[PDB]
Amino acid sequence: TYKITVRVYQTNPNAFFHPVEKTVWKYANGGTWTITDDQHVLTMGGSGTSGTLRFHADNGESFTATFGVHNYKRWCDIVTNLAADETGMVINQQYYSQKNREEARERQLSNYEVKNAKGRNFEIVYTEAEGNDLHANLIIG
Amino acid sequence: TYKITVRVYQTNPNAFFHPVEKTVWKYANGGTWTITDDQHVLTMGGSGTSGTLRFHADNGESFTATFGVHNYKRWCDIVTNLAADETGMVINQQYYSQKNREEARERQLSNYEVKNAKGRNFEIVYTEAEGNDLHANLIIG
Repeated sequence: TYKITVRVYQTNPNAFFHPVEKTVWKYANGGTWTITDDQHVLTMGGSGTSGTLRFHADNGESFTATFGVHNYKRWCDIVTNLAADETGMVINQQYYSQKNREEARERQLSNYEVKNAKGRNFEIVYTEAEGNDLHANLIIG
Repeated sequence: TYKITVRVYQTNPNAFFHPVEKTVWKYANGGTWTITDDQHVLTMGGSGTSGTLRFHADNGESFTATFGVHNYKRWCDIVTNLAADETGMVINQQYYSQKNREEARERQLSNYEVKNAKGRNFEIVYTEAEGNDLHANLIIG
């Protein structure tokens, strides 16, 4: 199995985000999201699956942060500017069907950042980026 | 908008279930799961969508509990005996594609129960069963 432990850092008091959805894709015997010590922990049955956290702020901003393992290496991606019909489960499945999302997954990124239309930055960085016990920060700007 | 507030009752010390996935279907402008006072609260943009909670016990048992609104009336359904590739996001989408699941949604039930293969009962009962502020108990046997 693979585990990814996520710590969320909110750095900007002009908004407050909280998780509103946590999904697990069906490959590699699936997996589970849990919480330990305020950390989001994704356990997966093997390489080749992922899980998505969707976050929402009361000002309307939202994004997905997806974490997984592709070909035995971690990957991540962030999607911002979500439409109301782009729920977390929609986004999570797209990584295994929609070519641009497949390509983002297959890049096996251990670090990625992107801005939304309002100019807020979002970053995922794996601080332990090797092996089966992976650790990442999700940093909201 | 519609809100469904879920209280989980565990009655049998031979197992301990905990939530491992929470999904929101894409219709009706989607929605959000949050937690308040240990209750799982699903807010939806309108009638016509739903969300799924998946629970797992360390003895291997697992199930989904899905809650939604169909033509302004609440509905619910439970699926047990989950295979590893039947994650919550898989099950949630089936209510809009797979005949037996669609029919369960269309029943617009205020209460539903089913047993798994090991004989454990699972029940949903809406204790506030009309209008836009809905409340349900999920009772695990």
